[PDB]
Amino acid sequence: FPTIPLSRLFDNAMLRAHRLHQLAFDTYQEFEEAYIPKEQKYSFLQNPQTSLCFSESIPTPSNREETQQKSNLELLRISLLLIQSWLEPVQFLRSVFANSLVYGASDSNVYDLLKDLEEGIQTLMGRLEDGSPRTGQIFKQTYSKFDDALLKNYGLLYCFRKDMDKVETFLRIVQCRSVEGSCG
Amino acid sequence: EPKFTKCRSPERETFSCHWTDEVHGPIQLFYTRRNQEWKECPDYVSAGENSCYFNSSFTSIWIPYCIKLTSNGGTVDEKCFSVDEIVQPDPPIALNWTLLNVSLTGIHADIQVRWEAPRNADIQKGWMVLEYELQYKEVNETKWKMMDPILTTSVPVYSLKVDKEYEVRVRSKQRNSGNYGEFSEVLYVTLPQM
Amino acid sequence: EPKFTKCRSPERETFSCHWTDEVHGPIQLFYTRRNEWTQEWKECPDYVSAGENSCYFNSSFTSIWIPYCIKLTSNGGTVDEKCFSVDEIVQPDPPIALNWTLLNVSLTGIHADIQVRWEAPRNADIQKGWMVLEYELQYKEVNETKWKMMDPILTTSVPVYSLKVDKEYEVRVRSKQRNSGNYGEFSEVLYVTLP
Repeated sequence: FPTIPLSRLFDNAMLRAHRLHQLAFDTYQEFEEAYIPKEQKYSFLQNPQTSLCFSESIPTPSNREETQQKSNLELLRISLLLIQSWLEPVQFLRSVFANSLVYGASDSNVYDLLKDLEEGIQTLMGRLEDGSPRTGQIFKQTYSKFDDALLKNYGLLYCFRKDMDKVETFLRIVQCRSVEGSCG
Repeated sequence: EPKFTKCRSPERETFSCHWTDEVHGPIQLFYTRRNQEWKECPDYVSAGENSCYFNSSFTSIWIPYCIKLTSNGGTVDEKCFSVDEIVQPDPPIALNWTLLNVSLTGIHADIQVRWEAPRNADIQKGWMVLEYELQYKEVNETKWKMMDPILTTSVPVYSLKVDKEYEVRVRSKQRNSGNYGEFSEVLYVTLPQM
Repeated sequence: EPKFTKCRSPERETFSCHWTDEVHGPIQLFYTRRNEWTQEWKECPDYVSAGENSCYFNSSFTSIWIPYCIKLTSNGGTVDEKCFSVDEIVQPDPPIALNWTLLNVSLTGIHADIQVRWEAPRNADIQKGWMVLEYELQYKEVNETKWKMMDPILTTSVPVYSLKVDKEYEVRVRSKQRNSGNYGEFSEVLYVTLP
């Protein structure tokens, strides 16, 4: 029967990663310029109550240099654990997404994309057997958990925007190495 | 005679299969997402007379599917595919055109034809990325002149003879996968003697 | 009193903050990140490299997805504090090598169609996946006021249609990081004269 080639496998996963990130970005940015002043945007980042994200329990590369020194199975694993970590917490953005003029932002729609992109990365871990010793950190499946309300919702939304940017970057790094002629 | 015809996915999210058995016993559809155990057709009715509709929940774009049409135990036809392989999107909605201008000679003119995406791509976006293939011919010519597949919903048509009646039809496809869908409603472009 | 203008990462790898001269007291820059934190203030690693009235964090002082706080000091007092993250401050360079090609000429002799092409900024790693750029082409006739803008191109070549032969146009393009609020500066203007 037909094999779906890695080319299309990667290509559809990036449609999803990219829609998830575009949704997190646009929805965050319209919430920000309606309810957060810079006064508060800074107070938030400044103070750890409103800065750390529950997803931070997963070790992720922070810059390019570290990102490129990770293997394909490691970047796909970090990517999978970041998506698995948003499967339940997107429930708490229901109240923020329902008042969003962004077409597509809805807990039911975003959960659907997270669940489909999750199947894809698993499909990619089954094809991409690319050397990696499967061990310990990152191969401990800590999908990150999650324990006023305006800043509560801005924190969830700040971390969604970021973790979606991480998933989008991390899948592109392994598509660029796996599928030649993808990036150039 | 009890064979498969077409499985088609109109957006890259659902699909269905059709066959021929309109007297020519009980035909049944059986499927397996390849990874032996057959599940059976989820909804033999939403697409009508000889169909099987696999919805959102039943359609995954990461695995190959197989299907065997079982006419009273016996397998008649059977076929495997994957969903991007059967994407065949709806034709474009609302074509029109605009007259740019006519030459000094008055023999030829320049139009521009716009169209509009099928409703089920709007809905999607960042999943379903369409490309359009416009073709045109004279109302009494024979072979259609085709134009290069463009991603925009507007392309100009140049060099048309101001008093020759024309037919413009455009069809669509997903950006590199599947194959073309059917054609739009055909526009009849008629240029006025200016 | 000195004031911050803009901080900007061009390729999501380095960045730089820039301010105004408005006391001359000494103006200094102090920074801190959450990779301790808001009580481990350190001065600008490189005052010369990004020109005057600037601070420049290079490849080894930059991390994305981490919040940075920046503070400006004139003779030790603060005039501006500012916090951000580098993934939020991408504002890439302009595309380079803007060229064009004739595609079609109408038999009326009134309209041509060209294909414009260009190379991405030299420091944007599109090749190994650390960036993905999106372009915005703008064209207008050199005697027209309104710029026609184009609906963001993902590919380095675009065709623009129904250009007039007997006119001259100018084209100008800018990069963007996919899913971010930026757009860099425009490219060098391309004058397309038909022939």
